[PDB]
Amino acid sequence: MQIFVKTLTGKTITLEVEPSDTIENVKAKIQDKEGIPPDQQRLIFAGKQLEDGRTLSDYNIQKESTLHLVLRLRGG
Amino acid sequence: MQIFVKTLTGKTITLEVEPSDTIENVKAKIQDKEGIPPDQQRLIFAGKQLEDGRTLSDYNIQKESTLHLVLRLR
Amino acid sequence: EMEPDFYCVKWIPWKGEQTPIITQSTNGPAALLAIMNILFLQWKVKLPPQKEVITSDELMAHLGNCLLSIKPQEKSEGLQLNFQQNVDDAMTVLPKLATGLDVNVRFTGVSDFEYTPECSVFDLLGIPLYHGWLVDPQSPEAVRAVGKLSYNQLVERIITCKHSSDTNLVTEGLIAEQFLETTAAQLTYHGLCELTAAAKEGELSVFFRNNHFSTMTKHKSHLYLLVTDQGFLQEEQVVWESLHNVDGDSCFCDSDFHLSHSL
Ligand SMILES: [Cl-]
Ligand SMILES: [Cl-]
Ligand code: NA
Ligand code: NA
Ligand code: NA
Ligand code: NA
Repeated sequence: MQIFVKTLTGKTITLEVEPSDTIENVKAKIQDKEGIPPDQQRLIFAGKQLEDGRTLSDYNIQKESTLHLVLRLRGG
Repeated sequence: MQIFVKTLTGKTITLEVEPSDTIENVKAKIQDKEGIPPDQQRLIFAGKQLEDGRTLSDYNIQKESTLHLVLRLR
Repeated sequence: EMEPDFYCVKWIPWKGEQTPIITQSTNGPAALLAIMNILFLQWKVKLPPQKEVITSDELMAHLGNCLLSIKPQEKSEGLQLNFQQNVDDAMTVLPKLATGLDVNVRFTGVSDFEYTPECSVFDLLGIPLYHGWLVDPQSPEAVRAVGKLSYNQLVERIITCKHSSDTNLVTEGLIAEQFLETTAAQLTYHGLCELTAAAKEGELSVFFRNNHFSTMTKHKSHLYLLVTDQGFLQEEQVVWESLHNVDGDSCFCDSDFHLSHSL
């Protein structure tokens, strides 16, 4: 299954996942491609933040769905 | 767009850049204007070091911002 | 120095005494350094004279000791359960100070953040926590679109508005979006003005601007930020950076807030 992750800058990240994948898994994949730490990532879909312990299937995220990635404000 | 780079000697370097430019690119532009090798350059904005590999956009560096140029650690 | 766990110590002549401040080489420990530099400047934690290098572990240990030594203001034998809870949850977030501390600013006031354990670390130590990311009143649309929303709420709001049928919401989304783009470096002129008036003369505080934490003070009605970048380690005369505009064009000063130079 292939899904899309849009940032606020307009950039889009393509991901290869499975309905059984946890939100934590997806965040790990986002770290592999962008280097953003999972704990700074907040994923949004159909008006709700996606919780780490739930699956894509739990949120009814099917192929070619678009999620929105927003970052927490972290001062390094 | 235009940014400014202040040295500790008081000298100001004007640069033509884009938000998409990497910190590397900017250092190269400084090496075109002044004698200074990129690897001797350390760029700071609002008290924080700007790392090579990131963009101006990554650091929210808008037009007519002033960066500070000092000498590199490593 | 080069290693992430190590930090170069800078000795400066602060109020008649050789006093240490910690410099930063890489991104991540800004919050830890902002707090510890306050403690060092207040002489609440003290280092061996001419100590040159210091570790995250050390800084954490000093900070741990200070936090756990704080006493409740009520100073009453009864109750005080609320205080101990604060202490516990602050100790839990403490490691994040070294790697990157999350904050959720409110654009309504210089002290407005969502109250979280992260914020509680500053509260316990009696250290004010500030930002200058304030929506200007002069712009009515930004004040209504942004409202009382935190950064975290505003970004979701934008997503919703982007998808909404209601053309009023679409419009609000675009104004809020515009506000975040133009104020992306997270300090507005209105915020800088409000912060300059709010901050207390001689008081040390932490200032969150552009995904960074700084040690801030006010001297003769003017804001200053402690220079911590290790690029300035050898520059004894470069201690305080002036904060009188949003574009980064600052004046450097020595320990006593007198203009310095290298020419
Ligand atoms: Cl030592
Ligand atoms: Cl005052
Ligand atoms: Na979209
Ligand atoms: Na402004
Ligand atoms: Na103080
Ligand atoms: Na100056």
